[PDB]
Amino acid sequence: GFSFELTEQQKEFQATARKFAREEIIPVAAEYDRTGEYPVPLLKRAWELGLMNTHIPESFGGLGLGIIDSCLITEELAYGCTGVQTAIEANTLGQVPLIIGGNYQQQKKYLGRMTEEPLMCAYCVTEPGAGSDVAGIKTKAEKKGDEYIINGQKMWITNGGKANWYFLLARSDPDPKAPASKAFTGFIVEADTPGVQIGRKEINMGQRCSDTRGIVFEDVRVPKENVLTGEGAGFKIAMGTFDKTRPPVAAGAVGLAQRALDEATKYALERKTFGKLLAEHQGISFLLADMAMKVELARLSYQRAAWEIDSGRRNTYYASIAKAYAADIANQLATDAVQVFGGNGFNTEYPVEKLMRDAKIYQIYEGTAQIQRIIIAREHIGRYK
Amino acid sequence: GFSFELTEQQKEFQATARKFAREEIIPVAAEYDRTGEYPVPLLKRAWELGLMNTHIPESFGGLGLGIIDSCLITEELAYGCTGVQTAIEANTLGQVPLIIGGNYQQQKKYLGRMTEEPLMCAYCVTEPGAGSDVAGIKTKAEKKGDEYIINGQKMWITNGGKANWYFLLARSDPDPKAPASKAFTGFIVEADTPGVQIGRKEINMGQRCSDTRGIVFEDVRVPKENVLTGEGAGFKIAMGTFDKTRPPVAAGAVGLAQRALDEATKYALERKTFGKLLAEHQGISFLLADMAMKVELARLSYQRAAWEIDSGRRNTYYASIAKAYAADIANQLATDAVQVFGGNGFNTEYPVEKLMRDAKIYQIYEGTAQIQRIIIAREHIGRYK
Amino acid sequence: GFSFELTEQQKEFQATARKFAREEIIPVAAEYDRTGEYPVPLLKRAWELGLMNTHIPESFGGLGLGIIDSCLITEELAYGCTGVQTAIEANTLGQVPLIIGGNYQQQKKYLGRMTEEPLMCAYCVTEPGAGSDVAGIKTKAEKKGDEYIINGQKMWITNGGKANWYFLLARSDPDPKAPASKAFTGFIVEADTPGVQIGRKEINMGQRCSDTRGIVFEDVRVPKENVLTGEGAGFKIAMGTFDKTRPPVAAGAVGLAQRALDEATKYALERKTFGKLLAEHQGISFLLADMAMKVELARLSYQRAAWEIDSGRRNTYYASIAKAYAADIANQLATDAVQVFGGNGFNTEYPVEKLMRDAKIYQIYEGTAQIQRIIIAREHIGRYK
Amino acid sequence: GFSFELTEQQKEFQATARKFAREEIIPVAAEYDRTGEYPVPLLKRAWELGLMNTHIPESFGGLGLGIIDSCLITEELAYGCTGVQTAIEANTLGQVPLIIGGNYQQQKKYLGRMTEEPLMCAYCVTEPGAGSDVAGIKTKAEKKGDEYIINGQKMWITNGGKANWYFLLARSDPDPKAPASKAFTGFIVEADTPGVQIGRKEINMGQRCSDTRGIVFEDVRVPKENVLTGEGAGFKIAMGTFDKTRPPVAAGAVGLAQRALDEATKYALERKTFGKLLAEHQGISFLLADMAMKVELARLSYQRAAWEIDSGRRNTYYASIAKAYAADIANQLATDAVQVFGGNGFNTEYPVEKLMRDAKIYQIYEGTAQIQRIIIAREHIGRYK
Ligand SMILES: Cc1cc2nc3c(=O)[nH]c(=O)nc-3n(C[C@H](O)[C@H](O)[C@H](O)COP(=O)(O)OP(=O)(O)OC[C@H]3O[C@@H](n4cnc5c(N)ncnc54)[C@H](O)[C@@H]3O)c2cc1C
Ligand SMILES: Cc1cc2nc3c(=O)[nH]c(=O)nc-3n(C[C@H](O)[C@H](O)[C@H](O)COP(=O)(O)OP(=O)(O)OC[C@H]3O[C@@H](n4cnc5c(N)ncnc54)[C@H](O)[C@@H]3O)c2cc1C
Ligand SMILES: Cc1cc2nc3c(=O)[nH]c(=O)nc-3n(C[C@H](O)[C@H](O)[C@H](O)COP(=O)(O)OP(=O)(O)OC[C@H]3O[C@@H](n4cnc5c(N)ncnc54)[C@H](O)[C@@H]3O)c2cc1C
Ligand SMILES: Cc1cc2nc3c(=O)[nH]c(=O)nc-3n(C[C@H](O)[C@H](O)[C@H](O)COP(=O)(O)OP(=O)(O)OC[C@H]3O[C@@H](n4cnc5c(N)ncnc54)[C@H](O)[C@@H]3O)c2cc1C
Repeated sequence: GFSFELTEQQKEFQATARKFAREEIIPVAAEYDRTGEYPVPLLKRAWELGLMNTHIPESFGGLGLGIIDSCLITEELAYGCTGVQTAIEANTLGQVPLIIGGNYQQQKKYLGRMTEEPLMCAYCVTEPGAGSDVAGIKTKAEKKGDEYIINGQKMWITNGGKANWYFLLARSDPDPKAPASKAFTGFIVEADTPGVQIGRKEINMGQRCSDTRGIVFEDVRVPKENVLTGEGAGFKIAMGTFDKTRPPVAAGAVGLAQRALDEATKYALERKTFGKLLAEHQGISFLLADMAMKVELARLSYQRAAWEIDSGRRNTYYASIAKAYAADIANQLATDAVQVFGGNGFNTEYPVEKLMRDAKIYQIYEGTAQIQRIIIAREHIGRYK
Repeated sequence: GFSFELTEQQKEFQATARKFAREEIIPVAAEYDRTGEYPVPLLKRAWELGLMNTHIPESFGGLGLGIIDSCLITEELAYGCTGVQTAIEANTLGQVPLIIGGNYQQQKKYLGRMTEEPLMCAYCVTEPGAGSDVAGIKTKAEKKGDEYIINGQKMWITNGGKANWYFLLARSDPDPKAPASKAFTGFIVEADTPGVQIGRKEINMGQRCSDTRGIVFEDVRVPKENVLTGEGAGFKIAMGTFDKTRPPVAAGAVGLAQRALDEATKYALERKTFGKLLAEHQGISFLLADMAMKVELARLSYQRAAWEIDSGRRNTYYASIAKAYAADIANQLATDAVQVFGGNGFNTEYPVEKLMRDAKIYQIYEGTAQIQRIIIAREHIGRYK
Repeated sequence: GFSFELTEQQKEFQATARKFAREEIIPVAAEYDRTGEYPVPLLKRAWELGLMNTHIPESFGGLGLGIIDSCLITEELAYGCTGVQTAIEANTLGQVPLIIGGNYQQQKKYLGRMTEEPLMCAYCVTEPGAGSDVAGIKTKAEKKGDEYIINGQKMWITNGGKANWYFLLARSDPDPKAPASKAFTGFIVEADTPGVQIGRKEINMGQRCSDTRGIVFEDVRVPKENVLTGEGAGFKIAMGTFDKTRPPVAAGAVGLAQRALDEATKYALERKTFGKLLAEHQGISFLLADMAMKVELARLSYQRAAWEIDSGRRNTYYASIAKAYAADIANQLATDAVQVFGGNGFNTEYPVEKLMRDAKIYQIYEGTAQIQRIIIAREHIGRYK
Repeated sequence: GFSFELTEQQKEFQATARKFAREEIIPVAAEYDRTGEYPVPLLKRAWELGLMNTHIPESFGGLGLGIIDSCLITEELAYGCTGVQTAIEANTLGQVPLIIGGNYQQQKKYLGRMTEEPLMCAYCVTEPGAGSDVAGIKTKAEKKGDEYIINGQKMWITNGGKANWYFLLARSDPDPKAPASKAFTGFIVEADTPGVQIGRKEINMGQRCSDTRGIVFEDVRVPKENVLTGEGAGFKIAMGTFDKTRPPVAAGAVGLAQRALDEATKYALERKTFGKLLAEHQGISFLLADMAMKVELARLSYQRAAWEIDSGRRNTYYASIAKAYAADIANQLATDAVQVFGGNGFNTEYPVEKLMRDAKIYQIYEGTAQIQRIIIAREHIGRYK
């Protein structure tokens, strides 16, 4: 039957993650937002505490944690700073592909190292000309003997300048009329390969401590052994990846939303206007309630999507609903949080305007709001067949 | 660990409720909505199938089902018609108080005869002058020997003119300065008692086959033996009743919402405009997506609240979220379904306009939309103490 | 410069319309909703008072009022009952086409008679297979000498069974690849022409006193002299019509919205809960304010669209915005009105649930909500060219 | 009669403001937002072009423009940058009080020198302890001979560290039981007066080039000659100021919204995904439509409010609607513009993220979003009496 009870092991990860977020992230998060330095020390910690690369199988020195587990950890982390957290998350983004489409040699090689040093990796799909339209990418992969020559340009790559290796999706079928299901190939590319031209750190509105970059690939030679499953299987790998990664990204949005709520509640229970506490103005108490409603709903949705994949079933439909819902109410709570703070809310000396800046990517990265509806509509309708 | 998996026992109640709802209710729901006629045959049948009085403990010949089961069943019945379903629901509204505040003697007699015949019962609290403000009821109860004398009027009573007996909440402490927590008493009043004047059948916008009435109590004598826990324990019984009742009303709502979604989808996959199916217009596909999203979110909310109470914990916070959210989306979906149908949707020969009329009570009865935010806010703030 | 001041003449129409609506419609509107009788006596009055066929030029015994004028009158009428008002409005719907695409003989003939007796007319575009997609209609118009044989079926025709004559749009170019701009013809069809098979009165959710019917056309012979501008000019006539008619339909939605507000305010300033007036609960006062905000915005929008066409310029963009906005907030106010009324709001003895039933067609008829966005998007984008 | 036509004089101010805004502001607004630097050159230029201090009566060398003109101009400037524009706006905030409650002597000296040089002024009311609750300010004024002694602190003062003089609202009646209507006094305080301690430049989320500061008054001596109408007429002057000030702040909002709409449209007509322009995806076309709708609605609202005050009537109701609606849509549009841009939108090298940061104050400053509903509700109910 139904059960919304965490396991003992889960409660302990959660506690560990919560302590780290509230005692180590939070007190330093504000400064990193202002400076935009890579939160190296935070990451070195996360790793040591085992709150990084959680999906890596035990056979490669990993913890081999499930999707439910990661979601649980994520939410706690995100609560502190999604700038920091997204960096951690990007590691999982590049790992999953290898986990579901790599061989022992590949995994042992590239996943193994992650388990030894606090190294970082990244996930290169997006190009200047195509983000949402994956089948629209043009990074070319040309076979030349026992090597593949990669020529293309990637954009908005998280951990782009700090990564040891990249998952890279490239078009390997020059036939313009080739199906998406056969036109692409997934590769593992070591960042120190000649032809790899890492661009400047991009300056964005939010999650400013995160490393986001543009990377150019000029005659990058990749050993055939670096092909994940085989030529043409890149699209399958990419899609399969989302089932596992989408629920955790939703969780991160919930942690943000939860942060916003906590802060707004604290303040509403302190500040006075017209002789009453903010929380005593029915207008405000109603706002807070609607805020609370949404957090709980969003949390439920990722849980549902996570349990599903952990149960070994395609969770596309549920996963897409969570990401979509979590992303929208992270944005609504952020702006409502700034609102209860009044004048102080718009000021850089309070923790909420940052929340408002951060939350916005959730509606864009890893499947925009619109794309999510496309997917839900397809999965929904598909059921009437 | 998390689980969203139904038991094998749950799977068959669900199948029983689903077969009855779509093979018996559906085919006649429209004719009942038009006439307003009490659906005795369906109720009769519902009783035989064991889809009524579902919470009655086994000792009293009941099934002794939990809140989760109720919700499961409820949602299927609701799918068919909320007009019919609320009749069923009313019975449970009347029973819970007894089950949580009645002695063995009271339960055996009053719960026991529900199990023997297809009887109905009602819950009498609301008055012409007070609905939301429960602490504002005025139907007085005066202790006269080994009996109580009831004087008052009750309005908007489901199964009002069809009940064998009523749970009746009356003010037993004439001091207007008496704490709500001590001023009321719960009673089991038999409908045939001299002095009960059953009003006319009220004509409402929706749920038209449901019997809703005003009732007047003129020097109604009730044996002190019919007092639930004792004099002054009225409020506690009423408030405690919602913990178990809230989830199931929420399920009815996402039942009527599931109906809305289904119909809308079916039509969208049939109707053509501008040379394409409705579903093929991104504007519609997006609508359907949002609709889908909401149903799923609502479902999860009343599960979360149901599990909680079944776990033997006060679920007020969760139950409020669920009732509030499900009621809202039920209303948005019903209007969007009519929308997808265009001109046919506004027509009485199609199944969605009825849905639109029906869905509105969810935002009113069993704690209005506003009232819910009060509860939520109150419960949420509590957590910051 | 700017001016939001009515003229003396306008103030007087407005007063006349307001008195009629509040003193004659209102007190009888409830009964007509229940019975669904055609409000003949109300219409005979409207005519006599000159609140009907206001756009008919003076040369044909009309008042030759502008679009601003009609909007002003409409809003007042609608306030009383949109069931009644829509009947009046349907007259204008069938007249405009003749006004912008007919000749003297035609006008003098068909408009003239309207000015003599309290006759009714209608507007037949919609078919079972096409409403939104005007270019998708299939009512065929075949030239045979000095006559045209009409074979087709129309649906949802307002005044359908009470009309003296119909504006009828038919496809006159059998070439399936003919442009919409040349494939259709507009005709004037006397209702008593053999082949005209008027269907049953349709039963809809709202505006139930309105006559809505299905009409079949079997070998209906129409004199060539009944062609409005000429063969192929039907599409131009249809489109041109909207510029003039859309603002008045928006106005009618505002009158409904305004009615809802008035009623909700009255009640909120009467009813007490928790020791305070409903209007004293910040939660409610905020609801009412948002309600008021929307009415004023919607009123502004139709005014803008009306002034534009009266100024002799295509007002498509503004007109489409008004209809769209007015329609949505008529629906929001209706449901919010039922909400403040609580339990009584869902009851047939109060004036708001009807408002909720009526308001729904505004999002469907005369350009659905979605179609409106299509038009706005086209007109908006067009400006970036 | 209605008119939405600008005068020939209005057309040229509009052209002047439009040329300056998009040829001078736009090209440098981004660099000012990054640095936070006060845009003296633009202000200087704005003064020369006569787009500043626009309400100053001609007698004092001003233009003597109405509220409508202000709005017209405001909206164009705002389009360019609200950071720059609020600096301009602040001046007017400081001037109005003087213009409606000052004697000839006061006006000549203080308004007069604004016309001679490019000076700035500020409006000081808000305090660290009270912003929304004006009747809760505590900066005291003690009459000491033919002078007043000011003691208090003011927070969030636009042009705080750049003002020649301030309008300052202080409590002149120590009785805490004194009616708000009689407890305050308005003052013109020169910035160079011994005792004024100008705080640091506050760092906010948006409008970063705008000078916002906290100010402390320590035994500041103000000649009784600097008292506006008299002791106790403070509240009346402040409240009366919003009637004229509300509309223009609303215009700034629909200025920043117009910018959002333009950019979004431009990109949608350039970017391709799934083989089509963004604008060609009904999901986007619909978004743009809604965006368009809102800008137009907001525009009409502050026109309606502007006309009203120019007509010599209290516009509180209308001005509140406008400020409230425009502030909201400004926020929705800014987020939707970032949305249309995808990943580029979140990037600092594109013009919309800034818009998103900027737009938020509209829901806070000059009567929060909540405060506005209070005013509206109060004004609306008044009409039912
Ligand atoms: C901070 C940041 C970090 C990122 N990190 C990574 C990373 O680590 N790895 C990586 O590969 N990528 C990353 N991304 C990129 C991300 O995957 C894309 O930004 C996102 O998928 C959107 O694609 P786009 O930016 O090309 O927008 P576009 O695809 O150009 O879309 C523009 C807008 O149109 C909408 N749209 C597009 N097509 C349709 C359609 N058919 N119907 C309706 N609406 C449509 C979109 O929803 C969007 O709002 C990152 C982006 C950002 C901003
Ligand atoms: C950039 C900037 C520039 C400014 N410029 C000026 C200036 O030039 N001159 C000046 O005098 N002021 C200025 N202000 C201040 C501004 O007017 C106030 O911030 C605004 O009035 C809100 O007050 P507050 O900050 O005290 O928030 P609070 O009043 O503390 O309100 C906090 C929150 O509670 C809500 N709230 C408060 N009371 C109620 C209630 N009764 N019912 C319901 N909700 C309620 C508010 O809506 C808000 O959401 C500026 C502020 C900013 C940020
Ligand atoms: C009470 C009533 C009175 C009426 N009176 C008249 C009258 O007097 N004369 C007359 O000619 N007609 C009349 N109509 C009909 C009216 O014009 C149509 O009902 C309306 O245009 C909708 O068309 P439809 O009903 O065919 O719905 P459909 O066109 O089938 O559309 C179904 C749904 O899909 C949406 N949709 C369709 N195409 C698209 C698209 N390309 N993109 C996105 N969404 C889309 C629509 O918005 C709608 O919600 C009346 C209708 C009603 C209900
Ligand atoms: C079809 C139907 C069946 C019903 N069945 C039963 C039944 O079986 N047993 C039973 O006991 N009752 C029953 N009820 C009554 C129902 O529970 C009440 O209608 C509901 O509690 C609302 O109360 P009210 O009608 O008195 O509205 P009111 O309490 O008068 O409220 C009016 C409006 O003001 C709002 N409001 C009230 N107080 C506040 C506040 N403090 N702050 C903000 N907003 C506020 C409400 O949300 C509502 O919008 C039924 C009602 C209906 C319509």
